[PDB]
Amino acid sequence: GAYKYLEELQRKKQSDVLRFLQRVRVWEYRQKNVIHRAARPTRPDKARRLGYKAKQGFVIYRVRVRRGNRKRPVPKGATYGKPTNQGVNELKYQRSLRATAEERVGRRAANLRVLNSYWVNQDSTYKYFEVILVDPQHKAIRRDARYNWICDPVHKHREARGLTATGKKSRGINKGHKFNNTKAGRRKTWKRQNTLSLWRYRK
Amino acid sequence: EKKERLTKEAAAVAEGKSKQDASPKPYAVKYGLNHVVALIENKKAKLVLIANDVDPIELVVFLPALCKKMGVPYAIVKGKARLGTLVNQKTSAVAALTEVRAEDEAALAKLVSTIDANFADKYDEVKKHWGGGILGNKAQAKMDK
Amino acid sequence: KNHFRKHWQERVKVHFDQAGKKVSRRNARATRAAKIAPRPLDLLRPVVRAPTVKYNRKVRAGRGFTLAEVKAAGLTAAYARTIGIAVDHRRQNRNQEIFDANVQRLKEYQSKIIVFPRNGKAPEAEQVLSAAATFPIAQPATDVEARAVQDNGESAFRTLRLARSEKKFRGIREKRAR
Amino acid sequence: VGMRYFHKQQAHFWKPVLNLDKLWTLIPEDKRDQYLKSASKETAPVIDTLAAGYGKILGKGRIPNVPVIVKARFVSKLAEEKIRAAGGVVELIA
Amino acid sequence: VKTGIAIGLNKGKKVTSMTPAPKISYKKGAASNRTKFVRSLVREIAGLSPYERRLIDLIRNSGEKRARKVAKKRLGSFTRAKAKVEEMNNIIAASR
RNA sequence: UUGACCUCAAAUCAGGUAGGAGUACCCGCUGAACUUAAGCAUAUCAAUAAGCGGAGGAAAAGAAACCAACCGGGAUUGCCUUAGUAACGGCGAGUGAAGCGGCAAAAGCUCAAAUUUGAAAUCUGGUACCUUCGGUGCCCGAGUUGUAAUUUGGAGAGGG
RNA sequence: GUUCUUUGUAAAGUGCCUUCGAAGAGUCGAGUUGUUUGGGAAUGCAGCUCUAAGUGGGUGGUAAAUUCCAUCUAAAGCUAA
RNA sequence: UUGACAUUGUGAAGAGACAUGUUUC
RNA sequence: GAAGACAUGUCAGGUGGGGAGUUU
Repeated sequence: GAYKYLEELQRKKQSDVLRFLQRVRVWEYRQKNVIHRAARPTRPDKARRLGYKAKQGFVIYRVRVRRGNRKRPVPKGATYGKPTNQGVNELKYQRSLRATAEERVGRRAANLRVLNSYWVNQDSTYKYFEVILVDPQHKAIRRDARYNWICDPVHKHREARGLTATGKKSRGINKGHKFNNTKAGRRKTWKRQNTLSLWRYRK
Repeated sequence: EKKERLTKEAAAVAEGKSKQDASPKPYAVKYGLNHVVALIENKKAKLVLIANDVDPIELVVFLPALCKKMGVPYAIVKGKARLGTLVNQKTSAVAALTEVRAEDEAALAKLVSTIDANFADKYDEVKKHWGGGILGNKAQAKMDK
Repeated sequence: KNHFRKHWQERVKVHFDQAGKKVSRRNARATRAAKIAPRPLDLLRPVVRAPTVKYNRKVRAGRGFTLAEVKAAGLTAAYARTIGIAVDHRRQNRNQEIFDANVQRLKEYQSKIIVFPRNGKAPEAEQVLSAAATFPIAQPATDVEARAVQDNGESAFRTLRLARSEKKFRGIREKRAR
Repeated sequence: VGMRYFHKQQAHFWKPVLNLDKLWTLIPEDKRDQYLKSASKETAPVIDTLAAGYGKILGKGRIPNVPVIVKARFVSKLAEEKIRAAGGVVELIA
Repeated sequence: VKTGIAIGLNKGKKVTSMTPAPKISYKKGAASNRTKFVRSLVREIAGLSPYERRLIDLIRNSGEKRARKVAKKRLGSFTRAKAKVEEMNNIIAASR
């Protein structure tokens, strides 16, 4: 069908066809509020492969989030410490903007569970993302074995705990030797490796 | 109509010892976007209709070019709802004919011939010029002087 | 060299529950056996040869039989899982000896198990709490105890030196050839 | 000081050495005496040193004049000569 | 075939390599008829991006070496720069 | 002139959900200094103290764009071991795990990507009944900008 | 175990021939900066810039070019011990 | 405080360079 | 109405006891 025409065409972001659409849509979103609900997904191909289904219980939200470094929350940048810690402007905000947007939309959509999100536009001062959310209160979702799993309370505020696709990437949750410090939790790994095991019969 | 048709088929099968072929072969306009696209590339569809008011234009930008590549009659029709009302849906954004009775073949052929001269011929030339060269009334009046 | 320049006291863990954990594990095993009364509490595992030549000499148990091994054994992977045979799709088979040993193990396991009909009327089971115990892993015999002595005067040490030398200059030899 | 070795896994350097003095001790005691008495090339005992976890055979003692079929991954220059003098053959395995 | 010794170019134990069946996952790279047609259609619809236009102009006016260097500077990966230059040259040749 | 489609509003509309407390354990963000190097800024303290957000009896992770270079290993997690080693460090104070091996326990899998097109076959909600953690008949609505069945690479699919 | 139905004339599996095999994009990756790790000519994470192809892509603990080789298939998701 | 990178679109002439419509001031 | 591809996130150069750490 149109799956591959949509997917491949979206990849040609530098094409003149997509450039005009992006220029129009960034302005259109700028004329709107920071956070607002999108009636239908603007990228059905991207949302569809992310688990979105065109039925009651799925909501699409649009959010605008600023970009750039994060200024330290101290007066006049004075960290009051060693010189190495005095750096303020270069702080990099180790959480991706996508995760922040997902958290913000979840806070505004606390009754909905953040499932995933995809990039839709960018701006010099702001970045735009589209978030797919699922309502656990709807009987259709609860009665669907393919999505009722999210109804469990263990999935509450998935974006807040970094359980989303973007959140896991920021946490470095991946197999292999390259992710040893974060293969199974950075803090958990640090605590485990720093524990002094002492059995009844000392070895 | 579907309820009555299903009841008639069930009766004809259970008591009429039929083989589900009693019902006549149906004729209807194919309208699914994915269904229409899949029908194309097989050269089974005879006519294709395209709605120009699709807000996510990317969904239908490729369809005219794909139809031209496959050489299928395609037409851009104003209003997606009009297609929906024609197909008992709120909106469809697309409509295409696959099977047509012999009685309407002549009218279908004439319509296809007209559409080809309307859109297919202009495809080779519309691709090489840019629109949107319009300005506001105040700006136009000020610059004209 | 001691790493104690941190707040290690807050992370000290003493395994007082070693006996308690052992009792819980024994109790948990018995509880599952009661739940798993008809079955042997575990899935039969294949014969596997280890990497890391330091250990390749020793045969080891694998995660599960390969799809090819299950097919050769005369059943299906889906049926094998319900019968109690571990299946591992990731493991490839590139050794005739290991594949044949696994096939023989599967055939023996199938011939030694009794499957009660799904229509009830199942007789007494008298389960065995360990399937691996009934099919212990046996190291294949590398060679017989004694053999007739034969020699060729090749100076096996000389062969090793020649092999070591050849690998070093092969790259330079190929360049010198042109 | 010396050349560095990133990710120097120890599996590469597993080369446990076996002295010829302890080579004859690998045979079980139940048959060691019999083999020492039945020393011949017809039924010389086979000592798979790899099964015992010994990588390279090294010569330190003087094994008796008994033909022994020794299989090992590596052997020293003197070890093979001494084994051949004793009447054995140094086989190679991997 | 392993030599059967602990050293050499083919060190290792001699075994009857069964040569297991090819894993399908290796076939992900292999293209498909539908994907090829869709990619060609999308390429003709979109045309050439500004960087692709600059690359083809540089290829035409100053040779491939400078174009390859520019592609490496843009795409970063030198290995992908070769493929980019090759496809740009194919597009250029398609005109004639 | 009338009826539709799309967006956006109002509802003390009918049916729902969210705040907060607790917070020993977990998942993230943020985040110092004392001290140490007999001074001290790299560095150590520490990816810790404090602060912030998010749930449960466990949480996370989880079925490899992994480890190995082997006669191959085969979800994830934990213990012993690797190992106080590579390696890092005004190579100083000091920091420092992983592959193999033994054991604890074992479970698999499913979404997009196919035209069902001789049949949107899907589902929320309202109503009457009933054997009421729901089912049946009927009626609106969601849905073709894709709701049903099949397939998830181990494979898998159209035909004979 | 017992009792009320025959569930369905519906679903699933295996054998051979044949044509296919779609598999995730502001993502992978590169430059710079910040932080971090034992990770060392840059282990992981993040801001800015550029921005990819499908017999392709990732990894193969020393940077770079050339040519092979070994294993998986990321940018989607659930799951007790 | 200054330089560079995206926000930066669409228009003539002079300066040129290519191709058979593109790039620079 | 004025203005306009100029003003207006990331690096780099300059100034910076206005502020922080340390030495004497």
